[PDB]
Amino acid sequence: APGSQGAPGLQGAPGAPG
Amino acid sequence: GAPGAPGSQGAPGLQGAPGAPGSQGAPGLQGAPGAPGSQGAPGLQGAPG
Repeated sequence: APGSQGAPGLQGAPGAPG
Repeated sequence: GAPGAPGSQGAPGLQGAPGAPGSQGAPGLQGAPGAPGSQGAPGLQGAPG
């Protein structure tokens, strides 16, 4: 319980032809 | 002779008057190492982000 922490993260590369 | 030759005229004793009524040892401690003043083992709680 460090107050959770820095959690800046979500989806990566939705690239390709789409 | 005549009266008044007290053989054991004496007041032995009388030594002690009211001694210690307890001496109040261990009188006041309030040891109480610690107090109110909530602490939280965690950190950064109710806030992160």
